[PDB]
Amino acid sequence: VADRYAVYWNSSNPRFQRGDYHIDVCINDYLDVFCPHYEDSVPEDKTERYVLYMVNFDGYSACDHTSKGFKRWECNRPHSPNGPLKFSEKFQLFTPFSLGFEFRPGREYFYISSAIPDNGRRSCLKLKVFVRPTNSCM
Amino acid sequence: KEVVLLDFAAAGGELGWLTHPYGKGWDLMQNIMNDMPIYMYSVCNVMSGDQDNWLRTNWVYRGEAERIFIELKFTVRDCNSFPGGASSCKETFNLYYAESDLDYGTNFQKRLFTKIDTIAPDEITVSSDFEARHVKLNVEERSVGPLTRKGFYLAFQDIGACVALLSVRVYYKKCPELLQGLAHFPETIAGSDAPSLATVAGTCVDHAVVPPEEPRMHCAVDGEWLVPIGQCLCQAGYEKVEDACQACSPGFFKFEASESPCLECPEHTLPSPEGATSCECEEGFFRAPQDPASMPCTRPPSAPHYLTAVGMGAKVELRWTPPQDSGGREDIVYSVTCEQCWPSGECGPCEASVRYSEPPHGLTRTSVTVSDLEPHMNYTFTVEARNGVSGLVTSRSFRTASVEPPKVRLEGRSTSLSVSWSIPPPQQSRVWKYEVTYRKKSNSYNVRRTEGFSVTLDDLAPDTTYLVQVQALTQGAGSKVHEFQTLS
Repeated sequence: VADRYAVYWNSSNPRFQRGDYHIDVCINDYLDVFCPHYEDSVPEDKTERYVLYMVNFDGYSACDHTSKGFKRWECNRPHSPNGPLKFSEKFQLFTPFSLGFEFRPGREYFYISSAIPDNGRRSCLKLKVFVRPTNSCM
Repeated sequence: KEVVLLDFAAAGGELGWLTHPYGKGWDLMQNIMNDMPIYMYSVCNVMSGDQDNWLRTNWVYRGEAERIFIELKFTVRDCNSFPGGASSCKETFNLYYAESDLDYGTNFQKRLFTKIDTIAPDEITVSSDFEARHVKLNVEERSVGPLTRKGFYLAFQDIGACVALLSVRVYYKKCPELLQGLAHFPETIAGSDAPSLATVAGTCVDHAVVPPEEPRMHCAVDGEWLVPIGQCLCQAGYEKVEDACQACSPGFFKFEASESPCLECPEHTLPSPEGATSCECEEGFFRAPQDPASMPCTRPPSAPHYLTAVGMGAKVELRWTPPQDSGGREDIVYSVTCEQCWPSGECGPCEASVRYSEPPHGLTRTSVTVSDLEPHMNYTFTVEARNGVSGLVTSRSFRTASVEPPKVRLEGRSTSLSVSWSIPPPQQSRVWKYEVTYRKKSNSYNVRRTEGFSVTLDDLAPDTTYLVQVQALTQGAGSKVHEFQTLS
């Protein structure tokens, strides 16, 4: 893309229906997660809600955050005002804040989600982020 | 009480503050803490040397705020915990502010801002804090005043530190609406100057009043009411119940504005309605214009229980006693009047020639001497008893009283004295016994008694003067003192 990567986190997105959704980024690039957004004319039953987790492979591969992940974001406002609720992740080297999230070139990172109303925790929506090595990034 | 003007943490990341330079310094980060979604402005350019990053808050309408308090919550990272870590790493950041009449919007000029203070962390975040998920959140508060212009900005300058701003909270202090001393005090703003004591007049709550000092409170800069002056009182018919004034209960009363409760109705009184200043009197009883409403209803007294009118000599002595019934009063006075009657038959008021040993009215004594009386005249004296409530009734309570000795001679003597006497036959029935007293011409005399009209004093000294008196006793009248001498 460019410097910011928009990711629409819903089961209707073809990108997620292929099951291998991944993005190649460089340090200081951004990840913009757009939660599922529905107009007020929806019974909130077909409305999708998710809890997003940052996990490792085995968690990523098994769609399981237990003991292998941090709770990252919560898509719990299917009716937010200014369009879809958005969460952003900056792939920075060093965090300004105690215990912020740091990223390293040449490494892979993983996000999975579990439906709030719960569908079965089977084949979760997932995203792999590949932070390119310094050699690749310009 | 605190009025909030700015609260970052509560805005849910919708504030969108201005950063400078454009898209280089502070960034809006989002994370989860305590299972809650939170936002924060953070910056960590610890490797890039000279840093000068500004985060300016949105324009804050001042309103009535004079001194604002700024509460910052933040974390700062250990400069030692950076693999590289140039000597350009700082562990502080700067707090600025700027007053303004209007919102400059996207305009940002640093040199408009005045530095408030350097912000330093009590707790530094170390590298070990990282694998332990341990957040050391510092809390720092500053204050600036007096604010004078329509509004103001707050600005945060990073000079090369590893910081994240979790919370920004600006507020001013407000002396709370107050109910005290039966008065009401409006919510007022804490002045800006430290030695500020704003005098706030109070308003008497309903049915309350200032009797004779008017209620006043003094608002300090920290929002405390300091020194109370004056008060409102629950006036007549009202008392203090909790924090307000309430009408006196049925069967109670209150006559003045005091800090006392309602007194229950005294004796001989009629049950009172709510908010009574005094209980009405029971039938046949009264109260004086000086009696407290705690005093039972009273009434005029009865007559002086006893009255004696004795004509000892030429004067007449009037001796009486307090009434059997005082009517429940202690302010009893007596007054004496007189009638003349010639036993002629005609009668009339007493002459102006009659005197009293004491002004015949307003008597507190129970006796008076009457002098200068015409002989043989039948005088009738009336002594009246009156108390405080007498002037409130027409009736009178009084008692009346109207005002011959033995003629004695010597029938012979020796040495003894032979004595005889007499009184008109009509009087002879009245006398029970005659009492003969004989003393020697200072504290020792002899007295005998007989129903007859003659006695012989025996065992006397020769050529001696004796004082002899013969009194007529009844169930009385005594003669004059005679001097009889014995033989030689």
